[PDB]
Amino acid sequence: CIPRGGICLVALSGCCNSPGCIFGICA
Repeated sequence: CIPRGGICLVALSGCCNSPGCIFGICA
């Protein structure tokens, strides 16, 4: 669980809510 702009596709796989996950930021 993390907010928007906290990496989710570059290192992580998922966040807290509405996370598109891009390169270098979660959503």
